[PDB]
Amino acid sequence: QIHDITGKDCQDIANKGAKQSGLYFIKPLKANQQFLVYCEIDGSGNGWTVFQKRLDGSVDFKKNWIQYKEGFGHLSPTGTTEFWLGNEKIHLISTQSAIPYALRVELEDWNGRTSTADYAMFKVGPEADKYRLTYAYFAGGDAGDAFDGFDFGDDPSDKFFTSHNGMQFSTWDNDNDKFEGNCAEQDGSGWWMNKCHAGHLNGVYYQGGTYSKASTPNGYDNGIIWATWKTRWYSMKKTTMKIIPFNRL
Ligand SMILES: [Ca+2]
Repeated sequence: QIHDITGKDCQDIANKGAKQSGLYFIKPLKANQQFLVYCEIDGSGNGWTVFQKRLDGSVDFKKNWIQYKEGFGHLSPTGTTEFWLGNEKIHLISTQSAIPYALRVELEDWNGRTSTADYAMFKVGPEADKYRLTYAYFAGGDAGDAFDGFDFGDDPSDKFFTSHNGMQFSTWDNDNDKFEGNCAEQDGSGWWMNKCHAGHLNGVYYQGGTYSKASTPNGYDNGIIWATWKTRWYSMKKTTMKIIPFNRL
């Protein structure tokens, strides 16, 4: 169920001997209390700390500010459950000791195809700054750089409106996006919204992947999308968001 070795993150845990993916307790520099996390440990001593997992539609991601801050969903020793670790926890881990962390987004098709996109020096700011997302540069991966924005063809400024670097976090009850409307409320989720998104992993779980403007009453493209890999009308089967010290790349 829960393992004995502890550390500041899952890589520290892997450095002390652990070799099994599962549940562990970690306690980041500024964390006043230790908390449970799911570590993904491979055969090379890499220990990834997982903060988001989607895989079957068992959890509703339309949650409020406090819920996204504190975390929701279920942690499993087998890693077969959906959850959002919580913004406060993501902030403590990603910023401890100025350690440079890499973010890996892992996506899976309804056809079995898996792809990734890595971001170097990933950080999530404090609540005072609405848990802002920042990264140095896109490090590569076959899923493409959706965080850089995308020209959907709706408006000439599409790319400027869909990039995510520097965006604050938004929920339906705490709008901090760059839109006249409320992106989080119209989509029904919590995310680093601009106006509104090119990459959005906290969307509605559409069975089968393919969906359309007809699926929803207003025709919003509110699924689990990553524009640089699949069409905005294609919703992912599984997603994983995880972090590890940059030197482990
Ligand atoms: Ca707004």
